[PDB]
Amino acid sequence: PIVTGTSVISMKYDNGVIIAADNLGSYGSLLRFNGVERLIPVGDNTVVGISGDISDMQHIERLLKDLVTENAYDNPLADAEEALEPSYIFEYLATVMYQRRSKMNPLWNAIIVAGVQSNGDQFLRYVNLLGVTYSSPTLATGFGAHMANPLLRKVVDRESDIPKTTVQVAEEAIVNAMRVLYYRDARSSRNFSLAIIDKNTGLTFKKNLQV
Amino acid sequence: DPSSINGGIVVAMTGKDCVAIACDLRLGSQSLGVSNKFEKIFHYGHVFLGITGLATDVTTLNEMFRYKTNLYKLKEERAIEPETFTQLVSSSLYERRFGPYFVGPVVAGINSKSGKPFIAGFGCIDEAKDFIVSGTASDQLFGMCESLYEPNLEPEDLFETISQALLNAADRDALSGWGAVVYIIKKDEVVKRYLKMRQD
Amino acid sequence: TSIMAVTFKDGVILGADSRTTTGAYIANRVTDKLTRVHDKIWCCRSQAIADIVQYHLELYTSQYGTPSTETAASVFKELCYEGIIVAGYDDKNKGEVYTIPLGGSVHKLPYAIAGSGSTFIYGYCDKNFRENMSKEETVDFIKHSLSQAIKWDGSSGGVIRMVVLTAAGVERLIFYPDEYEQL
Amino acid sequence: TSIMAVTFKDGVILGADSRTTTGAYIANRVTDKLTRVHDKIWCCRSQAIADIVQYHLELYTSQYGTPSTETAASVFKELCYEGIIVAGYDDKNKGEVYTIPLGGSVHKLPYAIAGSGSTFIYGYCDKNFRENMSKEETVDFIKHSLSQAIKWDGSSGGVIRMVVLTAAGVERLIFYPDEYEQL
Amino acid sequence: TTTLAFRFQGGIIVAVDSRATAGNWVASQTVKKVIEINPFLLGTMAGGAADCQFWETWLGSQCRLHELREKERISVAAASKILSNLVYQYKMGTMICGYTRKEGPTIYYVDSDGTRLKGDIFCVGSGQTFAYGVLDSNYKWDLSVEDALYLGKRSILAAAHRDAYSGGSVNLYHVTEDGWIYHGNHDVGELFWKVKEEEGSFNNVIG
Amino acid sequence: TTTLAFRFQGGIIVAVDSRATAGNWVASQTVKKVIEINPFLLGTMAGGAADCQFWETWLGSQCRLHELREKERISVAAASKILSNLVYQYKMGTMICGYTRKEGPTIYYVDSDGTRLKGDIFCVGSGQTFAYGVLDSNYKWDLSVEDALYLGKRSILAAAHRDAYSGGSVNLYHVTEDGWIYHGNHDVGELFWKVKEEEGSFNNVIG
Amino acid sequence: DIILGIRVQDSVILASSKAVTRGISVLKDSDDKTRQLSPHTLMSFAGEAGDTVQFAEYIQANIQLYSIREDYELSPQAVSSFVRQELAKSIRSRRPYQVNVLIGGYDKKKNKPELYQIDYLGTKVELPYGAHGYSGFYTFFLLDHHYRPDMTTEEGLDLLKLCVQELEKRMPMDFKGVIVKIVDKDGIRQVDDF
Amino acid sequence: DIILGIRVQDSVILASSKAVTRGISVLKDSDDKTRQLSPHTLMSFAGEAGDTVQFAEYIQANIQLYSIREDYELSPQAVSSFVRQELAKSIRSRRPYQVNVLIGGYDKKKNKPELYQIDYLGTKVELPYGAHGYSGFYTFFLLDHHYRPDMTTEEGLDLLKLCVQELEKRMPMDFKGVIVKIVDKDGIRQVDDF
Amino acid sequence: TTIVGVKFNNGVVIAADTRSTQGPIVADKNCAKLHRISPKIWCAGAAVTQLIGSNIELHSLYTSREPRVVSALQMLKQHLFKYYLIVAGVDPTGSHLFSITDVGYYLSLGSGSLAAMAVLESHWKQDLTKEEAIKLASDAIQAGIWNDLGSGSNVDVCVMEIGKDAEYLRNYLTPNVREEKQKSYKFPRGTTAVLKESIVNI
Amino acid sequence: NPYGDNGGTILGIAGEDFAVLAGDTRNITDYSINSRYEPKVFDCGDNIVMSANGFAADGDALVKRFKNSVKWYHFDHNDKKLSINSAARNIQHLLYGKRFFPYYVHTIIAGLDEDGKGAVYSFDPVGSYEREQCRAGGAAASLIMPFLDNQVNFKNQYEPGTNGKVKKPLKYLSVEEVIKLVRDSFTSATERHIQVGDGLEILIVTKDGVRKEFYELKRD
Repeated sequence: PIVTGTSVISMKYDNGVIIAADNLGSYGSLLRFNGVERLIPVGDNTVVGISGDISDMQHIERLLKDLVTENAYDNPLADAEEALEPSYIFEYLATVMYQRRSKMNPLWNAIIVAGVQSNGDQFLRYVNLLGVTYSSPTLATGFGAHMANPLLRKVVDRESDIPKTTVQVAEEAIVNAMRVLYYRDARSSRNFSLAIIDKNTGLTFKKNLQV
Repeated sequence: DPSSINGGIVVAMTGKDCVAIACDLRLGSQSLGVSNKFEKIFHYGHVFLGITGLATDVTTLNEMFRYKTNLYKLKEERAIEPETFTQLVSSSLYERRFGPYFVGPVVAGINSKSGKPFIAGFGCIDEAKDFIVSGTASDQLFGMCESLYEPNLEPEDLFETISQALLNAADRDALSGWGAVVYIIKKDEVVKRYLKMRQD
Repeated sequence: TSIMAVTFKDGVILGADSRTTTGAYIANRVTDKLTRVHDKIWCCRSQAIADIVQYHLELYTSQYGTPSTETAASVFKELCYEGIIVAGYDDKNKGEVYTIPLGGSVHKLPYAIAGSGSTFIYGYCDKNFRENMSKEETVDFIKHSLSQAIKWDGSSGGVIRMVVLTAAGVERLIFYPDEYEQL
Repeated sequence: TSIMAVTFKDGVILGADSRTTTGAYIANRVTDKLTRVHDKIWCCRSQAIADIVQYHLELYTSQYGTPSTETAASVFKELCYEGIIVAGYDDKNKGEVYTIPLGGSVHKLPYAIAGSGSTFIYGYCDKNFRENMSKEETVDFIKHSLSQAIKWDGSSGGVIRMVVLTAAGVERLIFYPDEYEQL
Repeated sequence: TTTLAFRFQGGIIVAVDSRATAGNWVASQTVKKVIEINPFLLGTMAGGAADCQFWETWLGSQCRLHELREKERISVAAASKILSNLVYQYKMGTMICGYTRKEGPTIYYVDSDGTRLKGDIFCVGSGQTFAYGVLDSNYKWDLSVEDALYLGKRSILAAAHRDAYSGGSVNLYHVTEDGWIYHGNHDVGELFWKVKEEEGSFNNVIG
Repeated sequence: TTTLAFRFQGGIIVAVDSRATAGNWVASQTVKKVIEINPFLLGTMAGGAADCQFWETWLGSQCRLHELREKERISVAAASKILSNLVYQYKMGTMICGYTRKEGPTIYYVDSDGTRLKGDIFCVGSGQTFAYGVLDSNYKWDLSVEDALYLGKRSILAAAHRDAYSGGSVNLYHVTEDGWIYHGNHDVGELFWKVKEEEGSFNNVIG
Repeated sequence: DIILGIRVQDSVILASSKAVTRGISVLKDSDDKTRQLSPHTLMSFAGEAGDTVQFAEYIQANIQLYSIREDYELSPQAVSSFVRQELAKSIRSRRPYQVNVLIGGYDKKKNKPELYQIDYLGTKVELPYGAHGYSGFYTFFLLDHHYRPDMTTEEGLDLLKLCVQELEKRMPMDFKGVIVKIVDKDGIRQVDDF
Repeated sequence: DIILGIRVQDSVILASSKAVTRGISVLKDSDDKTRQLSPHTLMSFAGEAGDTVQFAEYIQANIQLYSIREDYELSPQAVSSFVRQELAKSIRSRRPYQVNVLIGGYDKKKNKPELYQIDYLGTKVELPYGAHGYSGFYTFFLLDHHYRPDMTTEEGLDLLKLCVQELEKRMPMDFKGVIVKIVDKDGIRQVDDF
Repeated sequence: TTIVGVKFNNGVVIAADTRSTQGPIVADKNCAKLHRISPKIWCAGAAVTQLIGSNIELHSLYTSREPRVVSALQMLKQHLFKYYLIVAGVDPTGSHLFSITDVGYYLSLGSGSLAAMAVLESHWKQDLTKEEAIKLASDAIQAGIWNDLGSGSNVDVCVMEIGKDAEYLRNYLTPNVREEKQKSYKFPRGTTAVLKESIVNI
Repeated sequence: NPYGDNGGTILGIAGEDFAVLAGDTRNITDYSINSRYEPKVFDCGDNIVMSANGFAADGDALVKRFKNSVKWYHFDHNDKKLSINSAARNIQHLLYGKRFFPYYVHTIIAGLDEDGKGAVYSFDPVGSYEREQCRAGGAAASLIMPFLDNQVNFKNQYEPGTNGKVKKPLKYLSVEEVIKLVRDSFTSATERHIQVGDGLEILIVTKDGVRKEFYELKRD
């Protein structure tokens, strides 16, 4: 990439998922752009966090809005039990990234799809430019995979720790990790976006949060 | 990598008041097997040393350590101990830090004063209490030893354990085999046994 | 090169230097770097793509009416993605600046700077730029900014060419070294 | 890094950031980059060479008396030639700044800036520096320049450490991000 | 890997080893290195086993199609020619062994370069030199079936002993005019001690 | 370049060409490729002409020093050994030719890799194959002096004709027990026509 | 491979080395590196392992197709021209044939033997004698001396025998002897006792 | 080069190839790649062209100097140890000797033949039979089959003849035969009629 | 490898994991990475240590003074510059913490350096006590152990307090003890085939 | 570089009436842990368990395409159960379809043959396959298979008192005894391989169906 986005960090608590990313687009060692929203809400039950190539990220943003528009075609239940699921969005994105890699024209990004399924299960899965996908109770990209993940894994070490984790604890851990990432990552920013997807209260998008 | 040119493996194990050191006998030139009598285990007094890696390096190091331990015995009027010999091996190896011998040395022995079994791996000393492996099949040896080893084995049980580990690691290594020798080392006696194995 | 576009209270001003170099050789020192892609949409590089964009925008105008600066940047991106500063004036948008760095991403900014000489004025332009500047303040801001960029960048020099895009029309301004160097 | 030394009416002030990075990782964010080579001679890099310079200057002080900043720069050159900013105060010279860029040449300047963040503030420092500034004016100028450099350079950040070298003595000043970022 | 095939009065003897190595790690000691293309055709793998296995299995499909159209089995010359043309157009060593009424016992050697050779004896693999010597010193046309099967066993044993990447076991095949016969898997470790005992060879090996 | 030296009953015949080429450009047609080390020793240059020239002149100086000390001329074996040690310690093809009372006619071949061979026939250079074949087809020990000189001429002529980088002229030397005799420079252009006329060879060349 | 060709007053003689070597071992010691293109035309080939045979049978099939289609035999000159064009096409194709061929034939209309040397690039030339690669380095000296246009077949074979002896002596390889074939007005025949 | 060594009940037999090849031509076909180190020790060598002879004469000079200084003959074991030390020194010098040697000798005190194989790296090993490089690839099958410790010199020579025949058939070069020497209690002698 | 160094109110603590790897293979599961230069100067790296300690001891005998952390730092720096460590200790001038050179109130090196730094950044505060410093360094090492593949096994801790003796807490934590195997793999005697047996005269 | 390493080691053992396919659940990149529970052994229907070890993206694609072909087989053969040998041939054709841009995976499938005996097939990334009694894949294959050969096949073991002339005869290992060996070998591999740990998932194929067992490994 040339203009790049830094880490996206995420975790799942007892009633949903939290995902955060900062609002900065780096140009090498130059901190060039400071209004880059890298959390992409898709519907009301899914947030797509993108890192890496900003131009490829803007391409994925377009692909996600087209996917929402196509789903509503001839679908009277598009705002209903026939809406796009986090698993549907991830599978589409994973297919695109894998097909791009196989054509030697990869979308140079790491994507975390965060959301809650219709049955209430937390969805938190990752995909990168190579098409490598995995899920975990906590996920992070780039720099956060090395520094934010240890702090989040201290809160949710395994799957049985998820029901014991409240939204306040999860959000406090995510904000602490964002502060730590600001201190030790040179390509990071004080300003970050935070999205909470809860199976009960729905999507909560918080913008311009400051370390 | 000159260590894989000749092949061969060395494994050492501690038992109850005893140590065992074992090696394969294959001297190879890449895939070609040259000699089946290249014993990689040497002893200087009551301290045993197994050397894997480049065979010329093995011979050079054996000569150097015979030299140094002979001078040690002449100066000190006592035979060198396994821990002192381990320090000697480490210092000799780091004496050639940028001209290194392509070897993996394994020290086995029992301290004559304390009577405690001693094994060591390597310049940085890995003074393990259970087992030391070295050679081209070090991963196979690690698997076999980690699965088979249990503490405080009697000399017969220790022989069976180290023999099975060596044989089954050598079976899965292309450049190890053509026979094997096991030394069961105790304070009073040292038994040398040649193992029957596949000759391919 | 040192190129900058600044939105102000009545529109947008695109300013650039006039020096093109091949190493240490100044091949052209009267270059016109501000390029018209549509009536009141102008772009600058930090040349074939400008021809295709003008082709596409002319096609858009015949079929879908006057394009906006965003449409020009959209066409620029769809060709670049598959360093450009795009500045333009529209009645409803009242002047917009779009920067498209080398990666192919598009950013809408109150002002943009690009080129080898833009690095030396990142500190200066941040401190001195103000929203809703007057036309003379904006010209002064660009004149002071590019002069510093010209002073420190060996690839920047010559005259400072300016294109003012407002509702009144397109105004071309030229500033010679004897004027801006003494600023 | 962003390091900058300014001669003023009573002496010289050396200012630097406190961030050292290994790529995107900030390994140390409280680094002390201003290094004392002699009593009132300080240097900054843009570490062994500093030790050898201090050795040579201590020898010079023992044998030939107090060295000047020019002597320190000469030793620095003879070691490097066979990016350093050397600042120091002497009674007769009343404060001197010597820059030794990567090539090993020595230049005596009223003020010097070095590091990856100096590029973003070249224009700002050219526009805003004035000879014979007051101590507070000099501190403000360094604060603003280093704040801009930290804002634009990813390798610059942390606290702004300042060493004031005058006839009064050596004064250490620290400025935290909560103070200089809002400037 | 060591594969051999030789022609004698009783047909064709095909002997292979079964060791597959990933570098110095022996992945498997039970790899089948003979493709049973059809009840009358055998192929051998020596390097590029996947290209061999896929195309020699596909070669069986072409023979079956030739069987249905012409009411006659494909020849070894045709089967090797198809495989050689296939290998050339994508430009390993494989032996195509068969015994038809017209040609008789026939062996064709096809390698990755596109070469296609008819012959009486072939050895491919890392141990081919040891196998070649045992064959060259003991091969006869008037050799009996029992003596030919042992000769195939013995030649692989020499290769397995001396070559690090050959071993595991010997798979013996006997191509006759009625079709090939599998003569079993013989562990090299057991075979070596038996041969050392009965033959008196390998005097440098302590037993 | 083509240099040859062969041993016969009358001594040693040394024949060389005289062409030096800088790529495809013929820099000179009159290059001496035989070194008169001393009145009884000859060296030949084939590649690395400067090292050959300097070190064989120095070899002559060493031979003179040995003469002064031991009241006896250095042997061909000793001179070849000195030159070979010198070449090895700095690790071209040169023939050392001489005729001393003890050894008789002696030729040693020394090359750049340090090899040192005694023999009866040697050919070095780009045209060594053609001259070497001519020698192998016509060489005899009982060859007369005139016939041996013609044989050297003919071998160099074949090399010059067929090899692009050999030609110019033939320099003939005859090493006898009384010292070497220079038998002159023979232009390859004239020699070819003379040999074609008298011998009937080169029938594919129109004359 | 080692390929020699020699055109004598009434016939063309071709000699081809017998050895096949792949890597560490000599697989075959009796290979025939020749193909009969027509009853009075023979082509011997040398070069890369799989290219030589593949190109030779492709040429042979084409010449056979012309013969059946026209009920006529192409002249050796026409055959050599066709082979040269095929080699010239290959040298700029996706993967060229690295094949050097000698074409020996008898022109039944001119009643004259013909020998053509064509290299992999497509360089054709009519020669009284020829060899490919390093083969001529050890033979041309002898042919330049003793070849005559009016040589009989026996003298050509004696000259060919002498050429092979020099190759065995001085080449650093072991090509395991040669197979000798003769093309004349009576067709193509092989000399087993060489 | 091709070097074979075989130790029989009372003697050691060494066979060395005769060919010298530099580039395009075989310069010599009768070279002797052996050096007599002592009256009962013989060393045959193979490897890089100029290194082998230089190293061999250096070793021979050193062994002769020891023999003169002590008025005694080094045992074959001691000679092999000295040669191994020299090769091990070379392998890490500024430019190593790329020389592989076989040392065959008769220990007059043990009254036993000895054969030692040392490669360029300095790996020494006592063998009943040995060969360097690719030479053992075409000989080890036959020796593993038919070698016995109690073989007489005639049987060892027959086995060596069979090994050389196999090498001539399957190795892709022409080494121009071998020179055979025998070391026993009576000294070193050469077998011309091999 | 995960090494941390944390300074507290009256000293400095260094901690490390005990895993040694040769590629993806764990060679030593209990390697000691906290190396003593002098009784109160300890080093940890991600032979030079033994030589530096020897020369430090000789220098201390020569000057009849306690070794200084600056002396060890200078020696290591000069030696390494002639041809990555954390050096901590207490000398008459107080407690010191260096990396090879930057000082720090807390440090971390190795493959697990980032996880350990995350824990330190999260939990480090000024004026730590000795117990809190040990807890923080141990937690940083544990984070490196759990999150970095190159770190594992145990935690070794060395505490150097200004007025006290240094205490080396070898295997301070052992959070990776292997569970008991499902079966015992003791072979019956006589399972291995033996070709020859002989007593060795040592 | 379109490829990568995500670790993971898999083990397929064919009993006389059962087949087990076991793999560790740890997903890694370089020296980081991506997930501590990312299963790599999948029940693909028709009592066939599959695992594609190697490049994770190619592993997902191949397993997805095989599950694709099983569905098409049921569509074309009226829900007929796919035999393990038919599945192996199908997987060979899937792998060879990308001969020159291969799936950088070694895949193992396990199940019961048409006679009811345990079957295990291993596949080369290019398409070569072979039926095996046992096969290990992944990085820690060399730390697991030598132990199983010793303990399942009794390699290098002889009957005591026979002077190594009578080998220890082969025996029926129950699936419970095979699970114990699989657990022990994986715990040993966890100790000495940094890419093995966090949990062991074992899929047991019998005539009853496919049974899944999970065991915790060490998390360092």
